[PDB]
Parts: sequence; C-alpha cells; structure tokens
Amino acid sequence: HKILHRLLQD
Amino acid sequence: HKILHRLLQD
Amino acid sequence: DMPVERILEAELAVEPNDPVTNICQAADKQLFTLVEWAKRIPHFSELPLDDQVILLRAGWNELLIASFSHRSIAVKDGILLATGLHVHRNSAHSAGVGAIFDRVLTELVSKMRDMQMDKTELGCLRAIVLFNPDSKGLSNPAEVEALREKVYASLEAYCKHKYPEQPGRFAKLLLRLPALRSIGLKCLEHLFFFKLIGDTPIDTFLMEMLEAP
Amino acid sequence: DMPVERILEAELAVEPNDPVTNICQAADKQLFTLVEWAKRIPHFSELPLDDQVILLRAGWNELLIASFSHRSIAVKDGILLATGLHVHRNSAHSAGVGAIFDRVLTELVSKMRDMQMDKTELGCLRAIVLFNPDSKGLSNPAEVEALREKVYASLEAYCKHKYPEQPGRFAKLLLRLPALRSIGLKCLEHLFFFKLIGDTPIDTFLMEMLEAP
Ligand SMILES: C=CCc1cccc(-c2cc(/C=C/C(=O)O)ccc2O)c1
Ligand SMILES: C=CCc1cccc(-c2cc(/C=C/C(=O)O)ccc2O)c1
Repeated sequence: HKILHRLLQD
Repeated sequence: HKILHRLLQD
Repeated sequence: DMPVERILEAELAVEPNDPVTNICQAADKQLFTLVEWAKRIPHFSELPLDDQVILLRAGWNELLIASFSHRSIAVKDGILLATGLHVHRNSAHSAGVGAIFDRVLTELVSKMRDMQMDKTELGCLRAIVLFNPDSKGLSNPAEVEALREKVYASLEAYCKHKYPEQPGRFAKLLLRLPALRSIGLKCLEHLFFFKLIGDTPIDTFLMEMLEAP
Repeated sequence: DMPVERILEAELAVEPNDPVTNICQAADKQLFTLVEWAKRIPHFSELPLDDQVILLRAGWNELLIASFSHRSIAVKDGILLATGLHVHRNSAHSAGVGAIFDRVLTELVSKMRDMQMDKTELGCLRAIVLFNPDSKGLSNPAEVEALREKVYASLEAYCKHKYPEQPGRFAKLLLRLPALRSIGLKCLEHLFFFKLIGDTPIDTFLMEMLEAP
C-alpha cells in the first residue's frame, strides 16, 4: 500500500 | 449474420 | 439537418422467474426494437447497409444499457426490464451479478435520476453512441463522425435553451459515456460466460450479436 | 478557482530491447512522475490523503495512457515511451500486442494529432479523469464532482477563446474519454497477464498498482 502514501505525504 | 441484415432491409 | 424533435420521436415510437434468464430474454426482445429505433434516426437509413450493421453491432450493448437505465429512474434499488419484470438489488446479488448491477445503479440510474435527464437528452446520447466513428470496418469513418458532430451540436443547443440555468449540463451529459462504455464491457463479459456455460437459454438474435466479427 | 494556467504548469513541470519490458519499465518510471504531477493540480493536495490514493489508483492507467499518446503525435506509426525508446507498429505486433497498440494509434494518437490537441487541453482532460467521482470508496464523492465540473468549465472557456472557430471543439475533447476508458481496461488486462505469467520483470510501484483494492 505504502509507496503511494509516502509519495503523497511529500 | 442474417437476422440483422434482414431487419435493416425492412 | 439534425432536428432534436425527430430524435425524441425515435424514443417515443419504441416505448412498450430467474433474473438472468429474464435479462437474456429482455435483451433479445429489445434488439428488435433497437433496429426500428435506429431507422427512425435522421440520416441513419441512408448509410450503406454494411455500416449500419457495423454500427449496430458495435453499440447495441451500450444502447440497450442506456435505455433500461433511464427507464428505471422511477424505481427503487432495481431495474425495470422491457419484459415488465423488476430485478432488485437482492435478486441480482443472489444471481451472482451484484457488482455490475451496483455499478449501473450508482454510475448510471442514480445519476440520471438526480439530474432529471429527459428523453430528448437520452435520445441524443444514444445517437452519439450509435454514430461511433471509432468502429472498425467502417467504409466512411469521416461521415459517421460528421453525423455525430451534428448530434451533439443539436444537443448543446437544446440544453442551453431548455436549461439556460445549467451551463455545464451539456458536459455532464457527455461525461456519463465513459461509465457507459465501461459498464457495457463488463455486462458483455457477463453475457459471454452465460453463453459459454450455456445453462441459460439464449434466443437467436441475442445469440447473433454475441458471435464473431 | 480553477485556472487553466496552473494545469499547463503541471504538465510542463513533469516533462523529461524487448517492447513489453520497456513498457513495464516506463510505466513504473512514470508512476512517480504522476504523483508529482497530481500534486501540482489545483485543490488536489487539499483532499484527504485516502481519497488522493483512491483517485490515483482509479485513474493511473488512463492518465499514463493519455500522456504518451499525446507525446507520440510527432511520431510515425509508433509510440514514444518515457524511457526514450520508440515502439513501432511492427515491434508491438511481434510482441503479441498489435491489437491494443493499433487501437491507441487510431482512436487516440491520430485523433490527437489531427485536431492538434494542445498541452492545456491534454492537461484538462487528465484533470477530468483524475477527478473521477464514480471511484468507489470516496469519502466525499460530491466534492470530487465539484472539482471536475470546475475543470471542464475552465476548459470550455479556454476552447471558445483560443478556438472560437471551432464550436464543437469542447465536445470533441470529451468524446475521446470513452475510447480512453476502453483502451485503459484492455491495457490493464495485458498488464495483469504479464504479472501472472511473471516472465516480465515488474518493478515495485507498478507492482503496487496491480494489487488488490
Ligand atoms: C443490470 C445489469 C445486469 C446485466 C448483466 C448482463 C447483461 C445485462 C444486459 C441486459 C440488457 C437488458 C435489456 C432490457 O431489458 O432493456 C441489455 C444489455 C445487457 O448487457 C445486464
Ligand atoms: C501502447 C499499448 C501497449 C501497452 C500494453 C500494455 C500496457 C501499456 C501501458 C504502457 C504505459 C507506459 C507509460 C509511458 O511510457 O509513458 C502505461 C500504461 C499502460 O497501460 C501499453
């Protein structure tokens, strides 16, 4: 799940 | 094929 | 010319157990009505017979899906078939097609109800879908395009006239076509599994549309 | 507000063997760029993080397909990948994906070239696709809709201004979305077979988008 969440958090 | 062709010919 | 009046005429002229059996039954039944509907569309009958066939074979699934979606806007959590039988959320879910059935309710039926899409707007949308220039095999892709353009020119005008309040109403009509394309593909896939497994009776005209290009 | 100027900025800010391997490679590469592109879209970053994820997971395939289609309008019978490798009609046909590749050329790449769709129009279309209210799981489907409406309000205006000659140019832009939806589904299916058979290397971010909702 996490790669997308990380990148959106900046 | 034919049922459609027939109906279009009227 | 492309008068919005005759498009609505085409729509008016064609008004009238196991969920899946009823569905296959109603789809075959409506395929005849679709032909008659198509002929009453301006400039359609004047296309070469082979392209009339190609367009009708390309769009029949989406055209029929649009019709019963708009037909069911006055129905709670379910769809009204042309045979006259209602198929509700539970019956479709118990038939093993709840997923695609839910997509129809939310993406199509509810959206139509909540914008109060009328039979003229429905008519134009089905005409735009019928005049699909992307269809493979067309002898004159450019002319079909020319007709599609004249359909949504007449539709934009009708909207800005009948609903001058809503400037984005025209764009809201066209942006249901992606969902309609998407839902048609999934419905078609469901139809193919039925035929393959062949435990559900499939009458001849429906059987003809499901067979090779 | 929804200024067409910042949408184009989002587009500008992100400009830079075996066909299928290159394709999987370029798709993973572009998924990072897509995130950065998304953030530069007005009001996007101000959505709840969970819905940002849902929208990006719903539209990533169509968003990437739109980008390389427009990128390839200055290419003959083939597409330009983000890695910089060209994939031509024969190479894709020899890879076993000629069918879906041809659909991209005719329904998308050629249509873009022949109407001279600009990067602003491409930008708005990708913004409309990104703001998909039909996406399942959204906490606020109505607000996404509100944003989509403000995207195609700004697009219609830009068209009537920049191309007052073409009154149906706005509708021609939106009526490519059905084909884009259709092509995305088929491309996605091709992507899944690759992963299943697993003979083609698939990097982690692409691998993440192909896994369960
Ligand atoms: C509502 C979704 C269930 C479903 C599943 C598979 C096929 C269809 C389907 C039904 C019709 C019926 C026509 C009518 O009664 O007006 C037409 C096309 C379809 O793909 C529906
Ligand atoms: C052109 C069609 C071939 C094909 C088949 C399967 C998947 C894709 C595909 C490629 C990309 C590449 C991105 C880029 O280089 O910009 C993205 C999404 C796809 O579905 C293409």
